Amino acid sequence: GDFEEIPEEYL
Amino acid sequence: IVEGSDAEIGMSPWQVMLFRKSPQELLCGASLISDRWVLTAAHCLLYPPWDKNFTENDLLVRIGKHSRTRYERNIEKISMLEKIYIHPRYNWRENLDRDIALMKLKKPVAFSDYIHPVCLPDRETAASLLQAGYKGRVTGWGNLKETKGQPSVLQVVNLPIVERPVCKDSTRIRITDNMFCAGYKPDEGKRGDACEGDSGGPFVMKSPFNNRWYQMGIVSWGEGCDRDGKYGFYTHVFRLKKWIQKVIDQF
Amino acid sequence: ADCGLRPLFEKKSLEDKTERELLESYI
Ligand SMILES: OC1C(NCCC2CCCCN2)=NCC(Cl)N1CCNCc1csc2ccc(Cl)cc12
Repeated sequence: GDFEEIPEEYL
Repeated sequence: IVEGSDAEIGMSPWQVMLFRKSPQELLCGASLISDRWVLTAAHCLLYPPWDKNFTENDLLVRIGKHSRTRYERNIEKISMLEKIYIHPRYNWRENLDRDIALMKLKKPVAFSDYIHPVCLPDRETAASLLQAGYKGRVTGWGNLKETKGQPSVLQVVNLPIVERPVCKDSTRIRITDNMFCAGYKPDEGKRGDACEGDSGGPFVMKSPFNNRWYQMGIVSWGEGCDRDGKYGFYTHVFRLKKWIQKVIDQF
Repeated sequence: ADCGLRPLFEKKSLEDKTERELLESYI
């Protein structure tokens, strides 16, 4: 939400 | 953490953030106990009264973190879960007795200045250090108060272990030998508590015998945060150590 | 084997700002 997006590789 | 302070860099290199994939948000704290095993509270993963039952694919583990919200490039490591193990006698129906869970990572994590495992206590260390008045340390990215809201960085607070009668007399909940409580009494002056979001994180003590940090408890439950006359309750890690070793030895 | 010893503290013989509070409580 108010977190910075993490690299897509981990999702 | 209520009435805590900002952690120093690398002060809790075993601290783990349990992170939901979607929506992308903090779920709980946790701790690193080896290169492939993470310890947390069962209620972080399974709590039917709130329709909580996460699966491996729902979650990530983020290790080596300081900032709550930012992606700490070149520092944190993000790992996927291979398997969740919840204590078979975890009592979610009544009092969160045996509030403990292990998470096996898909690949081992590389240790660094910011990533390092905590020790689990032997019988003798537990016996010596788990005494009323002795202080441990709780860390997490949970709320700064019961109702600022959230921290920018990891928070730390040192809290004394409380006598069993005082723990029992502070609550209507049935307390068990698998729990201990910690926090300052109303007259003691100093304050502090864990709060929502700190659940699953470690209560650690530094052994004066060998200068190593041991995880004595897991942030389990409380009624509000940092209320006078109330105390935070922690899973008594040594008492469930046989289950821990069984899971790691078997799987 | 190496558990519980922090690279930026114990491994370098540096103390963090409040660990002494814990030690002092172990009476
Ligand atoms: O806490 C509780 C909680 N507290 C109320 C008393 C009860 C009720 C039912 C079972 C156990 N305790 N109930 C259910 C659950 Cl699932 N729970 C864990 C949630 N997060 C931990 C927490 C929130 S504030 C706070 C303050 C201090 C500590 Cl150690 C932990 C916490």
